[PDB]
Amino acid sequence: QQMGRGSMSKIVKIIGREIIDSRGNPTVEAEVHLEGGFVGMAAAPSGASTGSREALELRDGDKSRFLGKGVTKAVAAVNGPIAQALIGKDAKDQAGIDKIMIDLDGTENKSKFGANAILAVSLANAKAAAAAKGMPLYEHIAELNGTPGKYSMPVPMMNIINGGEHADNNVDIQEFMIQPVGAKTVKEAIRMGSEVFHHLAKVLKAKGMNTAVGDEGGYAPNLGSNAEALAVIAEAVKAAGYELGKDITLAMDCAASEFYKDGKYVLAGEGNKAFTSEEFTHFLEELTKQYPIVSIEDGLDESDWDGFAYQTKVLGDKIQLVGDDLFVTNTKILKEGIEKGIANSILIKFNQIGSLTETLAAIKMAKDAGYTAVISHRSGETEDATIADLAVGTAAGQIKTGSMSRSDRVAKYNQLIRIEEALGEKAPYNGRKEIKGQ
Amino acid sequence: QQMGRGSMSKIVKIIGREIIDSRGNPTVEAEVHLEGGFVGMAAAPSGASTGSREALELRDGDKSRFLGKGVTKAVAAVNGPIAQALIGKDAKDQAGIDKIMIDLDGTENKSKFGANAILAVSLANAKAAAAAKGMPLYEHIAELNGTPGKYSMPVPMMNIINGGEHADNNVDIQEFMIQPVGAKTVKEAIRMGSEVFHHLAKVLKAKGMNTAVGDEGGYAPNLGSNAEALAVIAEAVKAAGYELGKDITLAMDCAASEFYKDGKYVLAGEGNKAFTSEEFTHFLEELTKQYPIVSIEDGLDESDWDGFAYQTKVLGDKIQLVGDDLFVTNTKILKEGIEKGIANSILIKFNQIGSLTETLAAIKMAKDAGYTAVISHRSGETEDATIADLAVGTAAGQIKTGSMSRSDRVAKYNQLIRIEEALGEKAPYNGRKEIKGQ
Ligand SMILES: O=C1[C@@H](P(=O)(O)O)C[C@H](O)N1O
Ligand SMILES: O=C1[C@@H](P(=O)(O)O)C[C@H](O)N1O
Ligand SMILES: [Mg+2]
Ligand SMILES: [Mg+2]
Ligand SMILES: [Mg+2]
Ligand SMILES: [Mg+2]
Repeated sequence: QQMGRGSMSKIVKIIGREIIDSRGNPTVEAEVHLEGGFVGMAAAPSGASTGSREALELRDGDKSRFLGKGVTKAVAAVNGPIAQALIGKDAKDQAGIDKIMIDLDGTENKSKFGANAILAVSLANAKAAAAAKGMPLYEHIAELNGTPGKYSMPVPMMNIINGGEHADNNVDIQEFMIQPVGAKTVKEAIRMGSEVFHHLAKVLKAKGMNTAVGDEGGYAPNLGSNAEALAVIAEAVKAAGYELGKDITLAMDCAASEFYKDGKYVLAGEGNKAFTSEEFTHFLEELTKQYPIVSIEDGLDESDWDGFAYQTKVLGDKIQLVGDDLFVTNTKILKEGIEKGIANSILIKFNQIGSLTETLAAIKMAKDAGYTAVISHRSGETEDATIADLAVGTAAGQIKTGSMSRSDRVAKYNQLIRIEEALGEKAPYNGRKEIKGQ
Repeated sequence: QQMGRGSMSKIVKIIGREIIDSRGNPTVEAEVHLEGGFVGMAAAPSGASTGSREALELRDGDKSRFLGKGVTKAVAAVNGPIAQALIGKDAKDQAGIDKIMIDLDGTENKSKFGANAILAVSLANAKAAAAAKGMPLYEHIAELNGTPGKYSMPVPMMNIINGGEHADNNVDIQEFMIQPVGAKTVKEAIRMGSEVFHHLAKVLKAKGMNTAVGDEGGYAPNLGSNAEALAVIAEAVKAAGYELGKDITLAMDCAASEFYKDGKYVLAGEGNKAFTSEEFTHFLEELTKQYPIVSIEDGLDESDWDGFAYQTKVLGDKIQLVGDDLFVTNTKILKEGIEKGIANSILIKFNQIGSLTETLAAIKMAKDAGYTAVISHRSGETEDATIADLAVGTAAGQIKTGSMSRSDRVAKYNQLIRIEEALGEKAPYNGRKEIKGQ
């Protein structure tokens, strides 16, 4: 007899704009407005060590604005043709909305409008549709995911010591992370992260080392080896009153594609030694023997599938092996990885593929195969906390959203705290059990 | 005959919670919910080099949580006594809401509930009431301020090189900043900042200096003197293709309190040389003749009032002299400063005094005496962008909200971008003429 406003979920307006990300580079933000007055707003993140098979960002390449990194053309895609194609459509139909943008762009890698333009609209849409349905984003996402009412709070892998490309040290491994698997709630996990992070600063200050931070809020001190990184962390964990290996485990992102040349892995700060696939795998195995490293990400080059089959054979029963640049959140690639015994986990980055619908498809493929899914940030982030709702709504079980500093990271932890406060034990923090091989 | 929901502006619930700030320390967030369904949310920032006379930030001191920096007591204050005193009150009456909290705390420095508790609610209340009136925060702020429909976009001062206490170098001056006075819009100002910040990273790398960032997203490289901080900024400005003095002026925060002992200013990075108050003023003066430094903040110790009078005589006709620790956003102190010819500008930090109403009284006192007001962040921030709305809605003319990295900073620039998009020339960017002494 009376039609409520929630039923008026047709798109009446889409606005795009150029804003600034956490590294000072432009990004695209979109607003999606519905007939009933609901609005969602979202922005695209941006990677610094991008896989070669990622969907493509659209930048302007004008050297007189933002050193060629403007996104005014992606913004005009949002305001002109994306807007045109979606006005009149039901935001609640996420898949239909995404399919429209994908077909209109027409390219394999979203190179006409940019995966940045398309993703920002895909996420803003989902938020507008959640508002129209009278629910928080995490709840809407679970329904779009095919898993209505099923939540978990994820176990975070928190970056605290950095190496590799553009880190003034002899550390080759791009990220060393702590995971507070002994916490009972995500709120306690976050407190634990914070305590270790502040104790690490004290440790590094006592060694004379630098405590300024990188892109992800963690430290990049002048260390002498990949091993010294694991030791300062061990020292910080103990000063915080926690036990390495039962309260807190360790995870790594090697970003090994960055040090792979002419078929060998070159460890620039490890006497500059060169390694085969098989040898770099054994170098990693030994590290997991000396330290409670339970997860290793991109331990070989994104094209070294023979090498990944062997790493999975050696380490996979015991260690989570996370493909990032390996799978680029792409179902066509993940599929083949699964069929070939390649890795046992996937890092989920929605701007690697460019839409929410295809991101949920990757999570689903992974879970169907017994692979774990770790929801992730990019180096370039914004104040947007969408990956927190996403992690909870897909019950992914793990998240990777930075150190315990910079609001580009901390906003996601804050949102995890608001969501857990609301769900309580309807969103269990499962701890060590989430991690492939425990 | 029918009442809108907007008229149901009575408070029905206030929730407080403990979240995390951009340094990894706890802070207070509050939600104010009104009968008509309107909700506002805000969080208190936190200083790192606080004035002696700031209102009190209440922390817990429990070593078992966050190294003693929990805010559960301030949170309990929000949830219990503050909520009980505000339920049933009209959120549109900001002065009346704040008065209730102030009278109920009962202390001069808000040391019973914490200025962090009271501020979070004061801001949250204002946001909820903005929504209840059907308007953006900046517009509501202008109406609260007694200046309805009067707006400007602030000229930002952007902190790109760091020294002082939280900086691992021999630069004594806490902050070196650029101001893009030559810009025509804030959007362009922001673009200029980003470009200069990226060119600075290249300049610093070519000198083999570290390009990681401190709390405010600026660089803290190992420079030999205070003057060398100015010189590398001028390389970066030129390498970005801008003209120092015309497109971009310079500003500084001395935080000179931090290096005052036994009545002298000791510059650890001009080889421990001790300066009388007047010689330090001469030191500053000499920098302003070498570089187009147009603003100097906290150039003497907060209690060195005779020094400040002197500094005002020497510098105040040509240079903006900003009291931060000197005035602590406190009308009692600022009044006395106005009376004594002390400074000509005030840094406005709402958590130094504890309420929006008292903040607006500080801005008004400044402007009534011809002093400029610069709305400011603290080192410890969140994803909250309230100071952008506050700057525009009071037409303050200036903002200090950090470097062009970290979303604890960039969120504020982004919100300035959204506001300028909505207002256009209803919110002029006035450029250099905002700065006291031009
Ligand atoms: O490889 C990476 C970088 P990127 O910016 O996403 O490339 C940061 C992220 O933690 N991760 O897994
Ligand atoms: O003195 C200060 C520090 P604080 O954290 O607020 O003390 C950072 C800010 O720019 N300002 O003016
Ligand atoms: Mg990468
Ligand atoms: Mg990675
Ligand atoms: Mg200070
Ligand atoms: Mg200051």
